[PDB]
Amino acid sequence: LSYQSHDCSGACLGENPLQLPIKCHFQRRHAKTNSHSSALHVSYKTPCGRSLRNVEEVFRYLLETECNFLFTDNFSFNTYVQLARNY
Amino acid sequence: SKVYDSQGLLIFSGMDLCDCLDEDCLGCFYACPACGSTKCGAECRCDRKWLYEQIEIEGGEIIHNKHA
Ligand SMILES: [Zn+2]
Ligand SMILES: [Zn+2]
Ligand SMILES: [Zn+2]
Repeated sequence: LSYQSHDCSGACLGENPLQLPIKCHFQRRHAKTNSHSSALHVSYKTPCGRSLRNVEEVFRYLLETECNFLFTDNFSFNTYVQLARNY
Repeated sequence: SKVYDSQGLLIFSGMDLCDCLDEDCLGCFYACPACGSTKCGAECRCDRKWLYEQIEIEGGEIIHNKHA
């Protein structure tokens, strides 16, 4: 999901509600630090390649893309939630 | 010790790299709340003491840091 520099708009854009963004071509990404004791950070990548850090930025992205069909609980930033397994 | 300088450039090479680990990325994040950069992930790169070794796509590929 390569990114080309742009301002997001509408053109950028199920048994398990956690899988709905993945069906809409988002990715859920788990970043592993190189700290001796490793930390994980979850991010989402959008269909247009934007990276989202948190639910506030998900909200911003859904506002910019005029998306009425994804909601706060379609997303999780919890490093121990597996979308396939924790529903 | 620091991995990045006060501007979020790598100390080792001086390069300005996106935390998505695509070395060629322009910066795919919204402006970082701490420094404004579109290359900072969950934590600002400026003076940061770590980098991401890899990114795992859920259901997908592992992406490795090309520089480490
Ligand atoms: Zn977009
Ligand atoms: Zn990027
Ligand atoms: Zn920053």
